Amino acid sequence: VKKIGITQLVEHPALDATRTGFVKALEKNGFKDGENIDIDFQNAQNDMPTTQSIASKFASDKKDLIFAISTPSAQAAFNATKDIPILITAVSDPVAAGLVKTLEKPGTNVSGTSDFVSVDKGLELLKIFAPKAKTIGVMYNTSEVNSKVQVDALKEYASKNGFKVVEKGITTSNEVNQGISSLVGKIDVLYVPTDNLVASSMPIVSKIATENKIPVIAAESGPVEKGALACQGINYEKLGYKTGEMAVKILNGESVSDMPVATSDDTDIIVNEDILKALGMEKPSNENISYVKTK
Ligand SMILES: N[C@@H](Cc1ccc(O)cc1)C(=O)O
Repeated sequence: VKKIGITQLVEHPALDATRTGFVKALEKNGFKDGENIDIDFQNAQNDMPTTQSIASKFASDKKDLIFAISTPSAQAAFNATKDIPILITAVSDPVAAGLVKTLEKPGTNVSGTSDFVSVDKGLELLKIFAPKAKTIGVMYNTSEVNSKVQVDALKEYASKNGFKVVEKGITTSNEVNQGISSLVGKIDVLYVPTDNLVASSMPIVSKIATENKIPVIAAESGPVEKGALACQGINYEKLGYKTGEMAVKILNGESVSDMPVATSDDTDIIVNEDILKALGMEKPSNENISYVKTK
């Protein structure tokens, strides 16, 4: 029986979706929990020390494979073991996180999928929902390398395309209230990168932003379900399913160190119709938009 450890940072929609897809891929390929695999699922509940203790225990348990969901969980798994294969998902920038040498040839015990998406995809939506906006706010966790890379990308785009960026770096969930509140009066739109801290506090961000008539564009649909206005993002269940197919390969003997990291080029526009209505906006004509209601 192959023993798989799954280390997930926290329940937020994107991370949950990757776990769902990964398990379905393994099952479709004949690997079934309680039969020829054992899945030990561990949630850190957003606690950074717990990402490290989960990973430590998976290494001392001698798991056959570790599936790590998010940058923090992956970094912890990599710190814990350089021998057990680690498959990642929902990692924005595996190279910047120190997990792989290159995407095409990791050269380490880590491979999997990246949730990289260009800032351009979300900022395209300004033409639709805030066509006169000139100042973009971004709140993010200064401890997440995934977020730092995306903020740099945002600033590069803004410098190219005539926008101002106002940053609010935080490190704790207790800072969210004053952080979003402080951006009121100073921004035309909020961009939410794939930041685990902010994604976990989206209902708060949404409530204050929407009361202040600030559109919030997120990088992916989880925050939209939790009260952001819109996104043009990837499908995280599919990303997880791809990672499970790569697991099948590793369980069957393929070398993780030569397995290329996979990404998705397929995005979909999803809008929260409740938030749209609260902002006094009309549904645009665009046939490719799908609508969600608040989770
Ligand atoms: N990209 C994040 C995970 C994440 C995904 C979706 C989000 O909305 C937020 C965070 C990481 O590298 O850890």
